[PDB]
Amino acid sequence: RKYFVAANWKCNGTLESIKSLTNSFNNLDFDPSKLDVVVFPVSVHYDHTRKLLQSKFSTGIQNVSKFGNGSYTGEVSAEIAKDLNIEYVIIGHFERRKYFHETDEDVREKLQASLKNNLKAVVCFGESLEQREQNKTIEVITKQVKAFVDLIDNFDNVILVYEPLWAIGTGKTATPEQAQLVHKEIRKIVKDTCGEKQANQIRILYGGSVNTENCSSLIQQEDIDGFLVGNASLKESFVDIIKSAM
Amino acid sequence: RKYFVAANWKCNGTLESIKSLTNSFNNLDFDPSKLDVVVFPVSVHYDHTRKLLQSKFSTGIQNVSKFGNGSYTGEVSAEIAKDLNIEYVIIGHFERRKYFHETDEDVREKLQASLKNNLKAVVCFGESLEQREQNKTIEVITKQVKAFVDLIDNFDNVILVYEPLWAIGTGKTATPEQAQLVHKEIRKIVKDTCGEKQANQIRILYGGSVNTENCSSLIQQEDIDGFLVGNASLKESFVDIIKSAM
Repeated sequence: RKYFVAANWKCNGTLESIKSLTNSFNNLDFDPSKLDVVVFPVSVHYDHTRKLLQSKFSTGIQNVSKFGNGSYTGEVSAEIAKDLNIEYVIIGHFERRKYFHETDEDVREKLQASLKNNLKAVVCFGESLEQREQNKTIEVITKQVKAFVDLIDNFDNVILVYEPLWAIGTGKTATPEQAQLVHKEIRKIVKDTCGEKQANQIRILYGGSVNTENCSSLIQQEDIDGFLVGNASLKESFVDIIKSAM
Repeated sequence: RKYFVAANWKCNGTLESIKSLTNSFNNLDFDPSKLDVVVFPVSVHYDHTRKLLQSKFSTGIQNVSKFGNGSYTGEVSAEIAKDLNIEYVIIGHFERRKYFHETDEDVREKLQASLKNNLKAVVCFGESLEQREQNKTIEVITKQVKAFVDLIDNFDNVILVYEPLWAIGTGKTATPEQAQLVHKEIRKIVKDTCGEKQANQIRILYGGSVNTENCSSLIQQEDIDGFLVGNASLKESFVDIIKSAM
């Protein structure tokens, strides 16, 4: 299966910084038919970003509505994204589950809406420290995946992402090996619920803290197909993280 | 006080529909130094819309974050809007209060962030059918306005909007006199908390169902200084609604 490296800029950037950053990314020589590289800018920065980034890179938005077009002030629907030729959408990021109040039900409705409009989706999930310390990681992940897994029609169009919440901000570090065990378990749930062929083609990205020093060890694990990068994707050195997967 | 007519497109539009619409809007000749006309397109359409509309039209976005730049996937901060020269932001729309659990506290935080970054704000509030039937209209409104009016101001930069939630899809209808009775009460609250000179300069818009048939009767009322139009703003005839305020 193809490796997938994504840059989640979150709520950051100005017109100038974005200009300089995309200028550095464009200096990288790679083949877009082998590797998938996607940049996710702030909604109001989309046109500016698409224009500056060469065609080798794909682009997407950080959130999509669970409703369609209509009376929902502040929302961007799947149909609007499709008309704009937007290719990817992030769904279920922990910051949205935490700060805003998105549930597994919201996740499934957003996925259903994206697929219904022929959009590609990157869906996030993961367990917290409290759930981990009491040995419930697998029970939590099974519940989270089971919420939307039956909607997946084309296993090349939905990318899964495991966010180790127990490590994020807690002052703890998730080793590649610890990550690999979870990814292995996730692939097994997809196999048992959907099928072997289906489990073999779907990408499962890391999603924890990735930098230039640990990217190689992570990508080497057999069930880790790439990453959704945060803070490091706002730096010019992000090119070295891409290089680790080619 | 200068009249203020705003078009809230909500979650609607395509690249092509926006092109046709902005074309018809551009036929209208008005003097922006006498009348404020603002359009609020979906975030990913903002650039496309701003370039299509002539400078006499102002533009803005339908929601801003209460947080700043950082790890808030999916959000747009006041600082980012400022860098883009976005002039207005909508805050507190009932759809966001209903479907996205936004509270009075959130409204206060977002207004503070916007004024801090030199953005003009359009703040919405209103009572429901149940609150109205229990004769709680004045008490509810008083509390909602007091949540943010709190010495955070320059009275030309903040526009208040009254949304009669009790008439939005309830089968009930608000008459221009019923709308005027509430606007009068709202202006009094600004008078009791900020002063008469301040109360007399601030705009208060009507955010109920506005169409070509009732616009003139509504704008004629003493304390109604304009509107925040919904579905009617997505039609060519919207210009006739702008003319009623000339």
